[PDB]
Amino acid sequence: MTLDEEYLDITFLTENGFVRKRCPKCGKHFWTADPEREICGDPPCESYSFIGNPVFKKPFELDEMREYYLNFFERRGHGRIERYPVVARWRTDIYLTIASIADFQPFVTSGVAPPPANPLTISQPCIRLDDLDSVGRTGRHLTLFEMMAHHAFNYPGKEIYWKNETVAYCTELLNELGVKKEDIVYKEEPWAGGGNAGPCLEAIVGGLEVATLVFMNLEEHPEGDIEIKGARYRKMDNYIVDTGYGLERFVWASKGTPTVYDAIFPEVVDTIIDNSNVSFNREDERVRRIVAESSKLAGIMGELRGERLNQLRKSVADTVGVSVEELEGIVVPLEKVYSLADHTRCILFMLGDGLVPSNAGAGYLARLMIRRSLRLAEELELGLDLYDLVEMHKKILGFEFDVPLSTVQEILELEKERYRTTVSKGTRLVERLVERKKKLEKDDLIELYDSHGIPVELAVGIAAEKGAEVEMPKDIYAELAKRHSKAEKVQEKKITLQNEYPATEKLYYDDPTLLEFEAEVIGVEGDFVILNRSAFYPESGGQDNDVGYLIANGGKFEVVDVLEADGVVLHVVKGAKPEVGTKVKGVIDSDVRWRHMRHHSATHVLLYSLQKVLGNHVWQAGARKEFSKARLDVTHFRRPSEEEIKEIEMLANREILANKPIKWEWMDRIEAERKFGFRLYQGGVPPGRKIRVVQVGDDVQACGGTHCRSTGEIGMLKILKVESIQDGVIRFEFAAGEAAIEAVEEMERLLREASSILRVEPAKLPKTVERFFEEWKDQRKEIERLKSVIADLWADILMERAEEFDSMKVVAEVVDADMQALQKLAERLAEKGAVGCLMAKGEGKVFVVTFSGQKYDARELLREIGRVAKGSGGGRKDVAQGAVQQLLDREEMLDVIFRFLSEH
Amino acid sequence: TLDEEYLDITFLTENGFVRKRCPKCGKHFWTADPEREICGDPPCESYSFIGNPVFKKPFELDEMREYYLNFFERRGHGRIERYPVVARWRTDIYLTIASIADFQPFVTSGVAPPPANPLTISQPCIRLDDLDSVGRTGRHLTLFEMMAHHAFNYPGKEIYWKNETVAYCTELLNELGVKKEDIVYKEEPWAGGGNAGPCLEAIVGGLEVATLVFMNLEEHPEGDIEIKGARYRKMDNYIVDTGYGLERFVWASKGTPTVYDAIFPEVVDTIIDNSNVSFNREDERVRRIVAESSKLAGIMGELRGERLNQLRKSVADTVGVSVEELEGIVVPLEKVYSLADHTRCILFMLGDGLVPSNAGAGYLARLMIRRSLRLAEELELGLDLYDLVEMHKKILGFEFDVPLSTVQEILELEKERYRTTVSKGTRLVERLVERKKKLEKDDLIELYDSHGIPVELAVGIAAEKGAEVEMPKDIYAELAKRHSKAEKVQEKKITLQNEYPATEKLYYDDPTLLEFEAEVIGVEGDFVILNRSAFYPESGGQDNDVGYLIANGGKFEVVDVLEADGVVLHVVKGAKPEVGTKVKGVIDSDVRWRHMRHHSATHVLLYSLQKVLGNHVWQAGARKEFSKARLDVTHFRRPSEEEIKEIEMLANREILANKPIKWEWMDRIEAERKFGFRLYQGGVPPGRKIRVVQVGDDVQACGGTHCRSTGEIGMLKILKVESIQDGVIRFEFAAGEAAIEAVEEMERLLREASSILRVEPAKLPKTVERFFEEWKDQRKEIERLKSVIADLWADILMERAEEFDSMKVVAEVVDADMQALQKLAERLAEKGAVGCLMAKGEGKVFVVTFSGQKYDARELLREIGRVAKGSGGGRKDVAQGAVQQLLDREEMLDVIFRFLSEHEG
RNA sequence: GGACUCGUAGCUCAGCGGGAGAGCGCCGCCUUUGCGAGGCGGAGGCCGCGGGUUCAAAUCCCGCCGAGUCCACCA
Ligand SMILES: C[C@H](N)C(=O)NS(=O)(=O)OC[C@H]1O[C@@H](n2cnc3c(N)ncnc32)[C@H](O)[C@@H]1O
Ligand SMILES: C[C@H](N)C(=O)NS(=O)(=O)OC[C@H]1O[C@@H](n2cnc3c(N)ncnc32)[C@H](O)[C@@H]1O
Ligand SMILES: [Zn+2]
Ligand SMILES: [Zn+2]
Repeated sequence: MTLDEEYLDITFLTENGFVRKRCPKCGKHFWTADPEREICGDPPCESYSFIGNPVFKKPFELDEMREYYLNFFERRGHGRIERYPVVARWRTDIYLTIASIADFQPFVTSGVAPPPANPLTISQPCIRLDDLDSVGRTGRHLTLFEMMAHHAFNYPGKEIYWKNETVAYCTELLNELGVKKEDIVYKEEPWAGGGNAGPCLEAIVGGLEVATLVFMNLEEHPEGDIEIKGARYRKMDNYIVDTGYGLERFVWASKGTPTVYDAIFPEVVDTIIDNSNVSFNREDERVRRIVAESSKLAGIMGELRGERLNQLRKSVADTVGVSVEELEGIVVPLEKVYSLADHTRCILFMLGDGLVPSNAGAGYLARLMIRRSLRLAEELELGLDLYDLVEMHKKILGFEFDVPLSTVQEILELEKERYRTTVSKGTRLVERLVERKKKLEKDDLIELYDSHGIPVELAVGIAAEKGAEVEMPKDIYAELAKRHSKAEKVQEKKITLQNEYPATEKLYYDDPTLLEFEAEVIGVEGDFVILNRSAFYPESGGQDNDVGYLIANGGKFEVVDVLEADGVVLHVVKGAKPEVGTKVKGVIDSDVRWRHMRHHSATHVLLYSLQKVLGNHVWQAGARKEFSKARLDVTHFRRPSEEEIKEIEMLANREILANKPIKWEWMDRIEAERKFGFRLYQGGVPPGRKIRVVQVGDDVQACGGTHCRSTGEIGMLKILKVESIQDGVIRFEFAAGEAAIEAVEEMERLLREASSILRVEPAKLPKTVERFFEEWKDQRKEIERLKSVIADLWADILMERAEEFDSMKVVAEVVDADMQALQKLAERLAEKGAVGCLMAKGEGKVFVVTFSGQKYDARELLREIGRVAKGSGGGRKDVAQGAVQQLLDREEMLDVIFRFLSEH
Repeated sequence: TLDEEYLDITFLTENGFVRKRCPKCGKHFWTADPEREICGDPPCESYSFIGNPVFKKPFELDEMREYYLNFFERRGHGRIERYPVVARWRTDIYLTIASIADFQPFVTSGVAPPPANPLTISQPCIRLDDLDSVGRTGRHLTLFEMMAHHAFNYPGKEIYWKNETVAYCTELLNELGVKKEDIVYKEEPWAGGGNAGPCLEAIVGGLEVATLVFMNLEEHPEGDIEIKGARYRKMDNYIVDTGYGLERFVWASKGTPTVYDAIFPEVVDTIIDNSNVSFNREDERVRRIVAESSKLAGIMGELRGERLNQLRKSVADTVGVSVEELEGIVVPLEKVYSLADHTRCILFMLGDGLVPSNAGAGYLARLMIRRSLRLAEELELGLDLYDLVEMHKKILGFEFDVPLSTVQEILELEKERYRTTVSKGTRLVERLVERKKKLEKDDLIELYDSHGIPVELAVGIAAEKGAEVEMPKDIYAELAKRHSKAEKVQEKKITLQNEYPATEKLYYDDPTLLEFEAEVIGVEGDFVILNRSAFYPESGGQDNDVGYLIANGGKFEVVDVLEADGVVLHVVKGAKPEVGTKVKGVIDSDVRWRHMRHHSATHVLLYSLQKVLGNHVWQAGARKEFSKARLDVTHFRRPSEEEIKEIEMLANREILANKPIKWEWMDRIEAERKFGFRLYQGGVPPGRKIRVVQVGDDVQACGGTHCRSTGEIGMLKILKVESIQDGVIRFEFAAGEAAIEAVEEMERLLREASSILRVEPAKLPKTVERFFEEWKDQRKEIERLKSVIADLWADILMERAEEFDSMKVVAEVVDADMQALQKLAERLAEKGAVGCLMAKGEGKVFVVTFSGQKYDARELLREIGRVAKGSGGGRKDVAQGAVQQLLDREEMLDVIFRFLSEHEG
């Protein structure tokens, strides 16, 4: 917490004219070089002053400021570094880059690995979605921003510089930028994040935290000597300089514009206004006067949300002279504009550095920013697509990205399809639930977006439409991002049985061809046999495991599976059990190990191919080879066409044909990252100061395991099945070598045994199959017509076989048929104005049917017929249906008809 | 003319020989005496040595060779071990007919030096040309070993000529037992294999034991001299040809009745003991009857006619046996001798890799199996052909490249393949006896020709069914030879318009680099020629090395690439740079590589097929079309699916082993001695130096582009396996990106078919069978329903039919297709209805007339066919046809009435 | 290498331009005293695949596929 030394160990502040004092309400001590005046810099006590009168000696641009800051610290002794990707590929804890120091943790910060240079300087772009809700409302917060920084890594006894010389330099740069030493305030505070924390002081000028100098010394650990934000941090041996400068906030104070958005990307802001439904004009002088007051005091109203927000809103509106209900004709719509302008910029870096939208993982955070951005464009009714804004952001910044704008658009265009589609099914669920619930808690909105893909802002309108009362908390959206910001530990069942053995050697790194080894054993517990010097290949992924037997003088021992725990090897044995301390020699099954090598080599080739064919946005989620199968999972927005499938398999095997060398050797992480890039961690992140580098062609990956010497040892890659497991990811199924031939052979056998039962040539199978099929449809459609015609004719043959009575053809026959026939017949007889009835000797009781196209009632007829043959039924005027217990002869059929037909 | 060369022999004159003219055959010869022979006497001589061995001691097959072989080996000759009986090294002949044929024609034309000089070898030879004699003459064989010794002489220096040749011969004769005066030397012209020359037939004991040729002639289209139809020219290269009948040498030493009884007595004994033969070999009669029959055998061969019965009576009465009885021993023996000899020939054919076929080289082997089987039937042999062949492998004691287990499986196939054919054939003949009720030659020639049924069988069956027969014995080969046609006569290649000397291509030692740097030499039409190149001319559909040919001015391109000997051809469709400015050229990389992959993979598959199946498989053909390829090998039956599978397995095992593929120019003599005759599966390349290619293990003479290693060829996939002809099998395949695209193409056809029936690609067949079964049912149910429609329709019209003499007639225009009309009428006819029906169609109206009574319907069709101008016909009950003018019921009934009026009284 | 013949019910095949049939085999009922046959009845067909001719194709022509045979420096 508080240690007197760090506060007074500074030989610069105190000895260059700096004093500090604490105010009652804030309670925090701030170093001011102006003893005459006292300010603070936090929301409850400060307002921005520099608007109109730029504190700096000159307005600067965002790209001219990078160099001015970077070139400055370049000639002080610091080395220059290039920006890291906004996605955390190098670490396992988080998805996105939180800080500039987040680039170096936990490997350089825990001293395990060296730094690229010491000291270093950088303009690292970060995405902080914790401050998401505060974006647009305060005018000083951004989702994506370049955090200028300059670090210095110091180990027990050595350092380039410490807090004194730099704050000095920090103060100097400002003095070289047109800022007098007294206008600067250093508010003392702690700063945490990424597992590393430490005491700091935040540089405040014009009432704006433009910089932040963190002096971190504590590493996160369950011991938790200190307690910070509920997290447990603990002191480490080495200490490190961690500084953070906001490029975004520096240009703002140079140009002296209302908000940070008008300072950085004015083109976008001005463009959004002109092509959205916002009423007011931004050029008009009347509006400009409003904006000046609206922006100069925006710092506090951002942290305020409720009726207390109106307590400041009411006060701020009157000074201008215009009502509170009219001020919100600008401040409320501008928020929607400022946010969309900023969020779009964040879309650039997210998608530009290889993020693919999904329902989970790092793709969720990508999707989230697009989803919300799409919503804001419907509240502004923008005539532009979201891509059109990105187009400006790219050219305004002048950055070069791994993922091209061609890829960016196809994603943004596919998402609006999915967004608008996932909305239609949602509203009915919303409008139904708001009537049962009648209220909306914090959890209801979070449940809405994650489960049903419905934005928060959309839910509030439908809530207001139907009377429900809704409670939107502060950081409502930041809660969404944070809850999906943790890269899950992918924790699987771990067994660490105490063997009291902390040592273990591995032998298959140098040469995978070496299939047999020689060493002593100490294995004692379980079914597992632990050997000090073993060349077996264990894995917790179920498979990719070597297999073999062991013979000594006592007998033979067979090992089916091989596992690993705490860096120590395990060998399962079913059969006899070896004696501890035996000089043994192990043998690997040649085929199984050879197969992994052939297959594993193929996997690294395929990943290269997918990247080369589709785009640079391809990264890998998982990999597993089943018995006679194998799979690879990559990031992609849509299911690949069969045109692309062919291109993939072509390229992968074109690499085989080249037979390129497959080198493996250990490299230093910093030396490795510098040489290739963060593509090196596609299959995971290996620890240690030195890692194992694998190269299969132009593909370079940290893949400790078995491989071939050349790409031609693989054989051929044939994709078996391609499907989409989830939005954003697609699963491939492939096989090479022996499994390639078998797969291909099986496809022949199907093609051969299918074309041979149609007596056609396999090359003509597609065209001949449709021919057989189209005929099968037509001849089926034909059959039901012939059956109709049989009834069409059987009717015509019964009108002739009918005697006439009162100018009406009455027919009465006994025919052999089923019930439907009698109905399908009588309906056609009554369509030709005929009257009478029919009977069928069906199994059981005699089925009867009557009919009449004339005015005579059919059911009435059946009643009379019924009491002669003992039975009854029902029906309508045109046809009738029934069943009796005895058949009736034709002559006795006629007289009943003639009797019935006469009376009416 | 020819006398000048026979008379030059100083040896004959110097060593007491003399040239006489025998007054019987009108030909000259030599003899070492005037008066000891007191012969020859009219017309020719018989055997004398039967009962009287000419040699000092009886020899054997093995004993004879080593004596003969050592004889020349110690006298300076070079011993080269025998060639296979199959013509592998030659494209002209099918099997080795003479010992000299092992060196024709490249060695015999001076292009290549002989293995050594001089030479000597007991070489196996097959002559199915002279079979008809074999079995009767008692001196002929289908297969025999021809011991020889050859000298090869160039202009200026020789090893030895005709004088020394005869001298070396007489010595071997005299050192063996026969006196110099018993030996006779007859002058006969000789030709064969493309090389001809004057010759001396050596006759001792009344038998031709040796023959030697002095090749001064070789075949040419413009030859001045003429022998056996073909033309020969004078050689500037003279070769000494000799040939000693090993089997005949052994025979004379044993003094046995027949050569058959000397070479393989055991084989002959096995047959006779288990046959239906009417006698016992041990009796005095048969020993005596045969001993004299064998003496007069040599005449009954070269002279066949009606006087054979007179000579038969001569030997019969001289041995005093009834003429029918002599046949009772002679005729069954001939079959036994032939079969015993045939089986011996069989052995070497399969053993050296001849796979029985219905055509080509393989048919030679089949034919021999056929004849062997026919004889076994007449003898009612209790053993299979394999048993007899098995003996020869032991008796002759030779080692073959082809295993004997393979041989039996080939015999069991060919035996069953015959018994299947004769059954199919016999049943056909019977069916003629009930249809033709007679047999004639036009049939009989066709029965044998296109069904393999021997002339005798048909007559035998016809007599078992008592059918008229005639057997044209001498009209057998005429119609088989009568009708012909050939399109072109000239040489294979288009002769070039202009010539330029000494071309060369460096791409042999450099397939790895495409581009070159050379200069222009000459230009002609669309094609051009340069100094040196890396372009490899295509043979067949593909194998083309395609490339863009730039200049100092502009860029040009080559479409196809061909070759003229001594000049590379580059086919272009466009402009042409003149000789003035020399140019450079480029080659397409992707196109080149695909062929190099196919080339190497072609060798690889052949290597696989041998290992998987057997040594009996040889490449009989190979070529490729882009995205495809083919390779033909000799195998008796289309492989089982497992065999094809493992072949594909083994092939892909070899692509991963990554065996280096070396390649180097070698001379002929050293090339074939080190490897084996597998070298000439690719072809027979003319020239002194030969480009050989070592692909992993297998080595061939390939002048085509190749790969550095078997890893560059990529995956190999057999596309299709069809049996071209029984005994020859073709394999279709592809490797590299061509294999990728072919499997991808194969995958599409399956995927596509499934997306038509909306099913899993795995269930496609079992779902198709379902649809097919239903399709057959629904097609069948429509037939039943349609019959009811007609059955119902027929009754409808009978009710409203006009009555004409108690005959109800119907004439209406109905709405139904052609098949309904026809089905309708045949129902109306069955119920005695008369008239016609019509229906609107497609630029036509179908008309059907019908009659259940005496009136003829096909006549009615024309009577209504005059009215509306429509043709057609059919049976008497119904008639089908079309018309261009529809007729109203009245118009029709006006005709029906008119027709009916014609045919009553 | 050059030709010839044949693809039709499970099998052997006839029909060879206008109704797809016979023999044997298969399912059933009838007669028998002559155990196995006889009598009567029925199911079982892309008439090899694909184009051309004709009003009409199992049928005539062309091509492919498959099953066969002879001849042969003639081919
Ligand atoms: C240096 C330390 N690792 C750190 O990250 N400090 S910080 O969290 O305060 O951020 C560093 C600098 O970036 C800027 N910054 C921080 N959060 C920001 C946000 N949500 N939007 C825009 N800029 C921000 C501030 O100017 C700040 O001084
Ligand atoms: C070698 C010479 N070019 C040549 O062909 N000579 S020849 O045709 O006359 O036959 C060579 C020798 O082999 C033997 N021979 C030839 N034809 C034979 C046959 N059909 N059966 C057995 N022996 C034969 C004869 O003894 C003959 O002298
Ligand atoms: Zn891997
Ligand atoms: Zn070759």
